[PDB]
Amino acid sequence: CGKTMLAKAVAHHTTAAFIRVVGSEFVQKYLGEGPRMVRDVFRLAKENAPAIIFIDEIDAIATKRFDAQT
Amino acid sequence: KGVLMYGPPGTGKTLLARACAAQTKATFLKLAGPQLVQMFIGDGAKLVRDAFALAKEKAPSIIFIDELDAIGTKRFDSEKAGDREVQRTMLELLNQLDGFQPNTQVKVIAATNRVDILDPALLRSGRLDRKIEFPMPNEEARARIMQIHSRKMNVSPDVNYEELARCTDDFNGAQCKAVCVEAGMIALRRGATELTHEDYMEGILEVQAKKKANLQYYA
Amino acid sequence: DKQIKEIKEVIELPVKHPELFEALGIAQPKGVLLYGPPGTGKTLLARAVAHHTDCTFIRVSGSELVQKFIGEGARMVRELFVMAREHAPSIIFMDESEVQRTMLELLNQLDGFEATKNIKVIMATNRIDILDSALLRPGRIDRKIEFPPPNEEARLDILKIHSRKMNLTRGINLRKIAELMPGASGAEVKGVCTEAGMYALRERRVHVTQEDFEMAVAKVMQKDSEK
Amino acid sequence: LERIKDYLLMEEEFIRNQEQKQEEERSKVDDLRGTPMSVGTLEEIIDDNHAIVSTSVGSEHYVSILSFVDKDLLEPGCSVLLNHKVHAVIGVLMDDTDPLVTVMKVEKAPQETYADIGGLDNQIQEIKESVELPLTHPEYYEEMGIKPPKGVILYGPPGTGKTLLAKAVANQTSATFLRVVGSELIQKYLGDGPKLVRELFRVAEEHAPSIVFIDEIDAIGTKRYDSNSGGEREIQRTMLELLNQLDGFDSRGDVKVIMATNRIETLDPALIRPGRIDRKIEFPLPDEKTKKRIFQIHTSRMTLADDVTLDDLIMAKDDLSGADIKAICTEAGLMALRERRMKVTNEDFKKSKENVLYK
Amino acid sequence: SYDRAITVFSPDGHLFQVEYAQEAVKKGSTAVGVRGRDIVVLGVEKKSVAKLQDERTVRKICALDDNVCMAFAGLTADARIVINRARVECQSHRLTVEDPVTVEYITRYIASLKQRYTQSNGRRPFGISALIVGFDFDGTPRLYQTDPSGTYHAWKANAIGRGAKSVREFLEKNYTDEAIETDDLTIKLVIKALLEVVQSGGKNIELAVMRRDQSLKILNPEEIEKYVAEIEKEKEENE
Amino acid sequence: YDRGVNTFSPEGRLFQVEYAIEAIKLGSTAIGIQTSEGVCLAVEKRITSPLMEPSSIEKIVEIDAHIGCAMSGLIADAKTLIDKARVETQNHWFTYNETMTVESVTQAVSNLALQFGEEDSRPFGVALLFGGVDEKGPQLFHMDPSGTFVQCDARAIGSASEGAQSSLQEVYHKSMTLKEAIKSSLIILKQVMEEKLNATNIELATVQPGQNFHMFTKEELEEVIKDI
Amino acid sequence: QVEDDIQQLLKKINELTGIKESDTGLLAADKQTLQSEQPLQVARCTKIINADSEDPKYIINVKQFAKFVVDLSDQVAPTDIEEGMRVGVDRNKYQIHIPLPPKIDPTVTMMQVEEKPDVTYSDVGGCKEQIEKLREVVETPLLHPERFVNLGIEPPKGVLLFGPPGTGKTLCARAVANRTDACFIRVIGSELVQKYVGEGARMVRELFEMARTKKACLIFFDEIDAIGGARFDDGAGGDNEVQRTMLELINQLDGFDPRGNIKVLMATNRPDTLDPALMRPGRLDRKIEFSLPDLEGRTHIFKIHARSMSVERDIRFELLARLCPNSTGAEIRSVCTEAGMFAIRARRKIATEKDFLEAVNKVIKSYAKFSATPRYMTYN
Ligand SMILES: Nc1ncnc2c1ncn2[C@@H]1O[C@H](COP(=O)(O)OP(=O)(O)OP(O)(O)=S)[C@@H](O)[C@H]1O
Ligand SMILES: Nc1ncnc2c1ncn2[C@@H]1O[C@H](COP(=O)(O)OP(=O)(O)OP(O)(O)=S)[C@@H](O)[C@H]1O
Ligand SMILES: Nc1ncnc2c1ncn2[C@@H]1O[C@H](COP(=O)(O)OP(=O)(O)OP(O)(O)=S)[C@@H](O)[C@H]1O
Ligand SMILES: Nc1ncnc2c1ncn2[C@@H]1O[C@H](COP(=O)(O)OP(=O)(O)OP(O)(O)=S)[C@@H](O)[C@H]1O
Ligand SMILES: Nc1ncnc2c1ncn2[C@@H]1O[C@H](COP(=O)(O)OP(=O)(O)OP(O)(O)=S)[C@@H](O)[C@H]1O
Repeated sequence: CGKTMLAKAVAHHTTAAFIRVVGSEFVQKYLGEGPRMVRDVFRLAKENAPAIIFIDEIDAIATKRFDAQT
Repeated sequence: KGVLMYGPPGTGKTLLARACAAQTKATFLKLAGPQLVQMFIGDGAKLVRDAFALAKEKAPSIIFIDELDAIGTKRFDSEKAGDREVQRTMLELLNQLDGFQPNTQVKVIAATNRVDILDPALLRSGRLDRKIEFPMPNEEARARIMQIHSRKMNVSPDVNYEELARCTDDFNGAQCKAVCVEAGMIALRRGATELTHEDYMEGILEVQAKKKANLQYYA
Repeated sequence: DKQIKEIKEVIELPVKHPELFEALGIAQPKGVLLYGPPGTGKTLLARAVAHHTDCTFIRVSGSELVQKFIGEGARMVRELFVMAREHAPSIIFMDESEVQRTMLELLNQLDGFEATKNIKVIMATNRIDILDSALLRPGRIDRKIEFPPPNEEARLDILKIHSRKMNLTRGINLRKIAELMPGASGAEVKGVCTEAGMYALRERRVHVTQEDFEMAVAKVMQKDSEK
Repeated sequence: LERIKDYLLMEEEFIRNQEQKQEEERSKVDDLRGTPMSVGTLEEIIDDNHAIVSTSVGSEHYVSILSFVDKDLLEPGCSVLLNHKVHAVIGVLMDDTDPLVTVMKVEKAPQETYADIGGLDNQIQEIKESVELPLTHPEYYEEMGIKPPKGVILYGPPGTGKTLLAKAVANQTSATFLRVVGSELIQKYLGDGPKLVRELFRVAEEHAPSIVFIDEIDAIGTKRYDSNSGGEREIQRTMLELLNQLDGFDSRGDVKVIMATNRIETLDPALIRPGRIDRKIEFPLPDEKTKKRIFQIHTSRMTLADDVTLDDLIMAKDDLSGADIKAICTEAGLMALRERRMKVTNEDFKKSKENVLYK
Repeated sequence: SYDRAITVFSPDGHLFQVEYAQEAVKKGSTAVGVRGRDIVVLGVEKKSVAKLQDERTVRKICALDDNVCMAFAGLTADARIVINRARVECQSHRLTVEDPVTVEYITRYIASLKQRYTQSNGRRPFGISALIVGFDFDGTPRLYQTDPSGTYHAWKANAIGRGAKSVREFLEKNYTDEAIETDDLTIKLVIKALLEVVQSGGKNIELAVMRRDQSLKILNPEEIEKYVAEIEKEKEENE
Repeated sequence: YDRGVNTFSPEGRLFQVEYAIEAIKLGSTAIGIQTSEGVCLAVEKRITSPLMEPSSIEKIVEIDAHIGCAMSGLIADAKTLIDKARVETQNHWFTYNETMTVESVTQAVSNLALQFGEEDSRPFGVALLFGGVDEKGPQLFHMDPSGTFVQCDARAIGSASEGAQSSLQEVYHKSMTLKEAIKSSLIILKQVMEEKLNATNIELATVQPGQNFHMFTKEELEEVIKDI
Repeated sequence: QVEDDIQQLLKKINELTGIKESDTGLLAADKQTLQSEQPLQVARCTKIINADSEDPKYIINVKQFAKFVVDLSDQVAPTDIEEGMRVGVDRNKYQIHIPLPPKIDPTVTMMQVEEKPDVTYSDVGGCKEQIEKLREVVETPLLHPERFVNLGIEPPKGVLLFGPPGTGKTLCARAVANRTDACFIRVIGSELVQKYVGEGARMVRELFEMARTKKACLIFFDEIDAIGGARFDDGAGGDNEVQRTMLELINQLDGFDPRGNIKVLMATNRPDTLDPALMRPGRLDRKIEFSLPDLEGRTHIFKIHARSMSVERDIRFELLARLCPNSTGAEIRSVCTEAGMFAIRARRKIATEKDFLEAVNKVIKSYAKFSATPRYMTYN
């Protein structure tokens, strides 16, 4: 239904800083680097400008069922 | 490319596997069914591929699978629930068996108790080539089986196996072995050394597994 | 205000004066049930009264994040009481077969048999007839509190609260706006205020007049036919 | 006159109980031990005074033991003390404490006694003679060599006083009380039922003489939940584990079991056989005589204005329980303190009757 | 029609619905009945009326003939059907043989109907239990009870309904021959038995007698009040 | 798990008839003994209450003027069959001017011992002992719910039939007399009953070629019991 | 008093008298030996992949660290260092010292019985043929491999038991477990149900590991319906992990190098939902069943529960048995105990016949609405 097509146009017409983020990029091999990458994105966001973050497909992140064993 | 056994559960399919192990001097390779089931995601594929690799590097390679239906399950598209990883191992078995990168140094023998469980891609016609059915032993084969398992026991030679085979209705070979062994022990109850025909009759009566409850009032 | 008086008499009165109940000598209550249409104040009343009576508000509904904060996620749900004994003036509140089962364990503890008092439970749901009959034993829930949809004066009060953050204009008739609503919810009037702000914003204007409110009424009553 | 000599010699024995070089030996045990005592985890035990442990990361070591503490306090799945420099077994660590225990064990004197129950008098002596008189007076059963009755099922319509009866047994007691509502045996993970069951009865059999009261167990079959794996083919296995744990092997012990239901006909009868549960007790809606005791006791601690008659309330509902009586006797008080009063008039009971019953 | 067998035997040798339809009898109103030698008496307890309505329609004691009397327990509708069929049968007996209908005949009819009713194809068994009191020729008082199985079964005093074990235990320690000497005392004996049963406020105590050469008389509940009053007077005279 | 009621077994029998043979076992006992002098018979009433008037319980009922009977367990299923058996014996004496022999009676009963079905319901739940004196001398006959009818010389049924058959085979032989068999039966009775044996517990029924009709009023039972 | 004061004086005289040795003599029960255990070694354990040729040259995965190529020390044997073998390896120089038993998954260690619950063969009287057959299978080859060898047979390596519930299955198992003489290993059927896929398979693996290590042992399975009975296949994918657990139970039981000196006893309450792969003999050979005790069985079970209790021996027991046509031993036990409980209503020391009649009409006729066997005799 044209989901990313509008974020593309917003990235085109804007003047602000625009950071694309792969959804599953945070979960990585080494321990704890995920929350550190969250810190990284948000520190740079606080740094740059009035800016725009687009995170694609947070279904990789926001899953309402967990298992604190694995 | 590969031969499948199937049939009723007591016709004997482990027998040919152990037989060809006893006869063919190739690298005979066994594999239980649920041993390809793993807990960690992605180790069953590694296990299948390592099994095929160790078969390839010992080139005359006979791989036996018992109860292939453990990993062979008909897939389905549902929501909220569903087994996945076992189908991943199954697809790894398929593709490392057949499809892309074919091979000539592998020999596959599978045997399930039931047939209708499996996906059609497991069989298709070049994954498991020769479909081989096993029937129940007809008449003389039951006598043949009971005659085989009576070998080491001291049979008194006044025992007609034809009577036994014609009264053992709808048994498998395993139940015939059970008949012969329980006949031996029923003879061991009274302590007599060599067997008798009545011992075989009572062994058949024990193997039939009546549940009575004292039915006497007939005729 | 009547529901306020009810929750006063059933929660503020045990906390500030237990010995009124212990002099009159009945069971001090332990359970409140809130019903009504969804969006009529089922949350703000509970949170607010729990804030004014100085009680540690706790809303455990259904996450596993919560199941990591309370305990280690091992086996059950009763460890919320372990964290509630340490902050003893506290209140547990819930949204809408799972939450009812949760309430069964909650009440089955604190129906006289779990601890010293100052711990209560509140459920907010809609359409009372969809819950368990075993919960509907009359010795189980103490008060059942209705939330009607708001009337003309009620919507007028809601509008005069939610309009107190905008940039309004003199000579505006709020009762016309309340008497154009088809008995809207307590949530939707806030939506009217926000869309009025949006309509004033698109005009590059700084004040908000009644035209923006009336077009916001039109927008919300057009959204009312969306599912 | 035996008090003087008995007290002198008993105090001498008590001071010799505290009278059990030596400080040099304590310092040598402290020299063997390290100061940063690290914690490990046993996996197996090898009989040659050194065994295998498991560190917190997964590394595992064949380490000897500083054998003065009882190593035979330890099993697989235990917590030990280890060194940094040689990883050796410093000794035993006392057990970790205790979220399942602290949740599932009622510690306190838990409410009113048999002075609050409303006119049963026959069910009461049955649960008395099944739990109280066996446990508190274990002398009659020696005379006849008859084992006590094991399980007791309370059942009946809702509102009759199963929960009160459990609380009253838990009042006058000498044993550790264990309370689990039966609806907590339905988990959203597979294979979590038997873990709860084995931990529950492990707690029961390890701690003390005990009373495990399991309430509303009939809701385990007639309540399917979306927050679940495959429902009935896990619930049945959970019931089977409860069954085997209740009347299985290895000398069951001093554990009493009382269960309470609303309906009984939806139960798997394999629990309901004797050998597991010996007493099955009906709780009916009582009469129009013990109702007077119920209204009396639930109005025994209030400034009752004497212009009311309790017989006006007995006749009112034909099948009212003690739940309805408590509900009216508290709602009338809620109407009383609504208007800043102490005594309770008749119209208070009328409004309370029209509030409890017909809404 | 409905080609099925509702009532199957058990695996351990029962009829589920015959033994289980006795529970519906067990959860109904209580009713006792004794025979004296010249006056017969019976009555039901636990009308459990609303005390403010009609009572001529809830009458649990009726008659089939001018000679025979009813009582029952269980649910009332099956009793209504069985009573209608019993009236038809007794009057049809009067059509043939010119006697007044013997009580043993009508009890055999009721029990026979009940058994061929339980036997048949898909008919739910009758969850009632009746009391059939009458005094046939030469004035002999007799009384029989029924059962959902269909066993007419002659007694000397009654034990049905709610808590019948307690009532029969009182009749057990009250089997005095002296009690059936004075007709008034037999009436008072029924009142004392039913007094050792439920509230017995003198409201739900509905009793009717027959002096075996008359028809049934339903007593007006002021005479029963004086009966309860003189019973309480004798109970005070016991101390 | 409810199957069809006309299902055989995995082993072979049926179900519902087997459950009927189980349902016999809860009933009261009865003992009949064939003797060439005549057939004697005994039963236990199982009196429960003193309010329960004792002379009204029927165990020995009358089929013909010379064909006796006794029932067991369920009473009323037996009552239907007793009524019908009487009707069919009356049809035989009517259309034949002669006495329907006891074997022909019991053939007529076990023709519909199993006609249980859904069209054209359950199997009956009673064991029956049939006596009488036909032209073939005295006869003692025993049927079952399954219609498997056999002659028995002295059969004991119901709840105490194991020790009754055993201790009966202890005392029985071919040349017994009448009164010896009567007291030989009631000794077994007051070894297998639970209450004290007295005037009200048991009842006899003896039919002879000489004592032509089965006749047994009360208080000769007193004379028989005080002879113990 | 005199015993109390004199025992206090004597025991505290010994105590305060040894107090002289307590305050005069101035742990070390091992201290010099433990400091001679300071020249010992930390000895980290590992897992071996394979060996190499012409030389030892061994290859090891430790557990998490890495994989190293090692050499053996001088105090080893060059033979018993085969593949897949948990060996203790030096921390510094990485060298193999001692081979050990493998990993046993310690949640499986706690189902060996380690005790003997006291249940005698006398407690299951009235079941003589069943005791005979189960004796013949379980007891006789472990105690007498004489007839079984000199005639040349093999005893049936598996026996299943069933019946109505409460019939003596558990009790017969415990009666064997008294006189077992073997490594009796309990298995509840619900032990094979874990959170993760194919985990119960590994449990079965470790069971037969323990079985093959210790010769001549017993394994008891209990309520095998949880382990798996049917392979109902639909378009849902429901009960499947249980099914794979059941198949792994099949194969490592019997087929392709059979089991060794192990005997399996299973016991179910409903032997009707079972996949006939278990019903194949060679795995589950003798179908021993427990019916109800018919007439003399209940007399004997009254003799069992009555022999050590306070009764009036002038009463009979046959009349008691005649009122219990379809009843289990559990109901018999309830009758005996409840008759005692009616004796506790009064204050007596001997039972009466009326107490037992109260017990019969208290248990059987009253709670026969529940009664546990009108729908298990049909084996639903
Ligand atoms: N106005 C339009 N409506 C629909 N499709 C359009 C439109 N304009 C361009 N397209 C084309 O169709 C695509 C629309 O799909 P997307 O923008 O990729 O949405 P989406 O990312 O696929 O959402 P998904 O599938 O849930 S990840 C565009 O990328 C163009 O290729
Ligand atoms: N000629 C024969 N035909 C059939 N059975 C035989 C024969 N010879 C021996 N047997 C018996 O067959 C048994 C093997 O049966 P199984 O291998 O268990 O059946 P199956 O073919 O393995 O089916 P499964 O268990 O599902 S793989 C042996 O134990 C022998 O006793
Ligand atoms: N008394 C009130 N007057 C005006 N607005 C209100 C009032 N109560 C709530 N609101 C607004 O309406 C929204 C929804 O009301 P809530 O109190 O959250 O009830 P609710 O959460 O909708 O109940 P649910 O949806 O069934 S959980 C809130 O977020 C407020 O913005
Ligand atoms: N017989 C009784 N006498 C006095 N109060 C009673 C009686 N029965 C119930 N109550 C009242 O009911 C409360 C206890 O509730 P219960 O009757 O035990 O509820 P419950 O129906 O057993 O709940 P369950 O076990 O889930 S059905 C007490 O606080 C009493 O006020
Ligand atoms: N035949 C019997 N003889 C003597 N006592 C018996 C007999 N059967 C059962 N009991 C007693 O009743 C108890 C119950 O028998 P169990 O075998 O424990 O029941 P069960 O095997 O658990 O049945 P389930 O519920 O299907 S597992 C036994 O432990 C004995 O105390």
